[PDB]
Amino acid sequence: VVGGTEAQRNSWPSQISLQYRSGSSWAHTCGGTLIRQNWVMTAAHCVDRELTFRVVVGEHNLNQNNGTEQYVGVQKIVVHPYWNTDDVAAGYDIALLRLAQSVTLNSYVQLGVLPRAGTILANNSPCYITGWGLTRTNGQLAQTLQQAYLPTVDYAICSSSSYWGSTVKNSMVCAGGDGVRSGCQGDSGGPLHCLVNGQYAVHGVTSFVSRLGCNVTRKPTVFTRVSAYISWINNVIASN
Ligand SMILES: [Ca+2]
Repeated sequence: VVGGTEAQRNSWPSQISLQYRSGSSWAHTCGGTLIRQNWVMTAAHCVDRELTFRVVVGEHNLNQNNGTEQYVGVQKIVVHPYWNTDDVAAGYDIALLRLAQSVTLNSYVQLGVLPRAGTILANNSPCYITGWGLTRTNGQLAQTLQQAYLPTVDYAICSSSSYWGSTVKNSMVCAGGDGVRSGCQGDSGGPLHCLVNGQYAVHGVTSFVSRLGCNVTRKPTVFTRVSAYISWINNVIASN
């Protein structure tokens, strides 16, 4: 997250860190959202490569033991069947990971609230992006979880020629673009928490930003719109 600030200790309890084994150690690669004790929601492009993954819940500082973490392996990976690694712009950037074991819910670990199917947010709706991603274009990962206010940009404005044009589809959500704050590499797969009726719900899964950079004016971070996949998500967790 570029232009963000350190989130309070475990203040976004559904946020997870997706990591892969690098020889004899582990490295953070993407974010994700705990939606069931044994299911995590993330981006399909985070799990396209055949590596060994593990999920860390209750995480805050990636480089030190905070005494709140739970480390668990990944048993099954279910990518949306229409996902195309070579066309992220085509959408369908979403995947569900069945964990090898159910984590224990507590003060630091809780389930993320999903929106009702078909829910679209009004322009400039209040949302926050969280993640351990790059704190600057071509920079380095954040050691502690970061957060940044990132209001939405409706489809009409976001799909116009002044912003993303036709690269963005209605199955996506745009947020940010103030040229200062945004998602960045490493935040992918993470949540976009939006305030709806007094409650924070995960309306997006971080998908992509501009090739030119992370924080680019009129180039909002683009997220997979969760509300468009509710039926898919339920069908997966009901038959797996
Ligand atoms: Ca830690």
